[PDB]
Amino acid sequence: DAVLRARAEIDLAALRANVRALRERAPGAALMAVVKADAYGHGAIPCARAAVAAGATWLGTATPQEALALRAAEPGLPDDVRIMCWLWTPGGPWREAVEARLDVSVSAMWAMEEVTGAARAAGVPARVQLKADTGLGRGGCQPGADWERLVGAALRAEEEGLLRVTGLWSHFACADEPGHPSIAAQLTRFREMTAYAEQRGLRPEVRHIANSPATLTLPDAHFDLVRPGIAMYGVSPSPEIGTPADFGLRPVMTLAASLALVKQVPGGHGVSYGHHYTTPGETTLGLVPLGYADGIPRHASSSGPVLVDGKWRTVAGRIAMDQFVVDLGGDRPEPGAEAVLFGPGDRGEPTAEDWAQAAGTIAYEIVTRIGSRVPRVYVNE
Amino acid sequence: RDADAVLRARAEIDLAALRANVRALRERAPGAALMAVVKADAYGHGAIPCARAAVAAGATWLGTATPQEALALRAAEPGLPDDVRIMCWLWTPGGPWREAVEARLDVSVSAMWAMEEVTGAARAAGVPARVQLKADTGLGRGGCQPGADWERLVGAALRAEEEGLLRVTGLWSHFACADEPGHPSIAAQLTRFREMTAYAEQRGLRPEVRHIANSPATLTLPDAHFDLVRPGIAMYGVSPSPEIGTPADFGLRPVMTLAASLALVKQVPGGHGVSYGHHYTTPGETTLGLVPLGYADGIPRHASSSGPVLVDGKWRTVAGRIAMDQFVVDLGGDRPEPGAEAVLFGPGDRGEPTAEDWAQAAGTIAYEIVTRIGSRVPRVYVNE
Ligand SMILES: *Cc1c(COP(=O)(O)O)cnc(C)c1O
Ligand SMILES: *Cc1c(COP(=O)(O)O)cnc(C)c1O
Ligand SMILES: [Cl-]
Ligand SMILES: [Cl-]
Repeated sequence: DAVLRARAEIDLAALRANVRALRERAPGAALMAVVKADAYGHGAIPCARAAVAAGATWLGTATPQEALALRAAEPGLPDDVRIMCWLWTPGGPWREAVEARLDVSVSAMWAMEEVTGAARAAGVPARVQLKADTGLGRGGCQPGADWERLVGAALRAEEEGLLRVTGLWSHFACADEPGHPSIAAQLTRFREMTAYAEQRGLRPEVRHIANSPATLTLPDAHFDLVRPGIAMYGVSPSPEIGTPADFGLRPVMTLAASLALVKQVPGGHGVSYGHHYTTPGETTLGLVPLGYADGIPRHASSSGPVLVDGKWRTVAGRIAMDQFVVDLGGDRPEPGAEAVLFGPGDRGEPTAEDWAQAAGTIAYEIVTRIGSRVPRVYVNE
Repeated sequence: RDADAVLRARAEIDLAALRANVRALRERAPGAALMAVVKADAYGHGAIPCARAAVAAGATWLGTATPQEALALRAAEPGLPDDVRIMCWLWTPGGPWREAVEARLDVSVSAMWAMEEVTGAARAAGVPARVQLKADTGLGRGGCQPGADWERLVGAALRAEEEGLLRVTGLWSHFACADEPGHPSIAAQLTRFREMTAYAEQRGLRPEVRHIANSPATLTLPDAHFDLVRPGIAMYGVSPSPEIGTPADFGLRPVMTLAASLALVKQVPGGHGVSYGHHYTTPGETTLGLVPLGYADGIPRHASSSGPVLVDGKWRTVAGRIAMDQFVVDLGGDRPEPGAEAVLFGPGDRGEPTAEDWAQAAGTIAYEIVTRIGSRVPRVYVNE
């Protein structure tokens, strides 16, 4: 019913194909299926099921709310599966997390005190992962005095039987630019900081630093576990890394819509807000009923590609809240016709990366921000 | 329980400001009814709550894009007044035209396929349709072109009225350049709206309302008001354009405040990079604040290195790239406690940035800033 306007087709078979492709590239490691941000706009639970089915033994989320929803899923995901969440703030539901058997990242002393406190109240121990700041400079614990202290506080919490440090981990800043100096720097600092913590008595199940581009291009970086997010959704972290086809990967999301309106307009007739496109001669206009409220970026005004009626069209002028227009040369498809904004590539459609370029951003943002008003349709469940 | 997800971040929706705005707007358009446009989840502010507030303060029409949005308004519990008019315009073939006619929605029709589908549905349902013909005055998006197409649509509508299947309750259009005051096209569209409406009345159509006015029109063009105004963005207290003015210039107060709690405050040496691609490196020794919102939450990635955030009493600006769930600010050397409030935007009166300030940092319009705040950011409603 709502699918008639537009839809995001989520091909869960492609997803499973990707997870397998990725388990091949990282043969000596477990794979985490990162399903944060509603599985990058693809649907958290469905994608998480598919990714376990195909060999993911860890799930990854940002917020603890996301991770708890995975654990509350009906039907249940395997209870034996590990679920990690990293984005915590003071007063967060640390108790509910320890009870639900989540792996929780800790990168700072306030969090260590809060998680330890919660393990006491709950009675059962915590699974904690220390985040090390290797150079990224976002979240993460800085080396030297802060790391010393956190490693130590973790060691005491292990003594007292309140938690076991199940991992040591970090994140790359520039892995998507292959052979950039910082990659090697962060990597040897990850080895120093991990070595230090093991040398002082911590015994983790897993070390991990690898995001998608790392996983694809740096076998040194794999360690016990990989976190290829975007690559699991079949999209390349960077055109410098390669196409999805280069790594045996197939895009999972196809974004399509039905033409609301096909109409003939004379020449010198403006199109959309600010009249930033006026028709060159007499022509036809197609109304695609998706706009920036649906996550069609407004930066892709005048540039965004759409396959309509067998040819690539491009957005004519500005993108509105709910709609945009394409110039159809003089072609006259029936209203209701399919307008495919992006997909895998094999039916002549543009890809998510093509929209990333039109909008001056990364493909990550294109898929993740597809609006909740666009219903998701799941195929090959 | 849900008082747990607010700790990371929240969008505070001040429904009293919204009611203040709907009144300010009814004042600017004294000879007209006001439609509260609550499309796109009330521009990211929450459709139903805002719709209630807007009715409370004098809106006698509600406006949506999709028929799904409008049907949800009609299904609201507790109910909105049954006497209130709800219009929806963004239709595609095979859409739920029957459910719309039954639910007593005003439906836009701008094309012959739709006229046939809506008429067909009125037959099946047995009760007549309320239809609004959309006229293409110059915008060139979804209306009916003048001349041969308008002639035909007006005529098909007239026949449908004869047969008792629908009554054309409105004739309407939309401005392309009203946000740029005195642009030539405004006057052009407006006189073509008068020609096309005159034509349809002259041929026997008798509408309840003519309307063309969006927010900027409503604020700057009393000629444009006609029977009804559709000020969307202005109702949420944000100015359609800095060229039109500030919200304060029109007695309007922004409804959404977007705030978050610092996840991390930490000291880093100089020459230490920040975020993806190392597009900010620290000038000397300094402090970094982690704000736990990213582009998945609708913090535009175009506002990398530029986005303003009030933290600890001073405006900070985004340090380098915005990630999926987080960004960093350079805090000089200040050391606020983690859990401290980071206000990204609001009304302006506590020293915060506004939605327009983010629009500029990201190279876009404020409309996009508020509308695309993610569903993973819980909304908190105050003064309901
Ligand atoms: C976002 C994220 C990932 C996956 O993202 P890619 O860049 O697609 O690999 C992995 N790990 C962490 C900690 C993240 O925050
Ligand atoms: C978007 C929209 C509006 C509101 O425009 P503002 O500039 O936000 O006031 C009004 N009417 C229709 C038909 C719309 O699509
Ligand atoms: Cl980090
Ligand atoms: Cl139009």
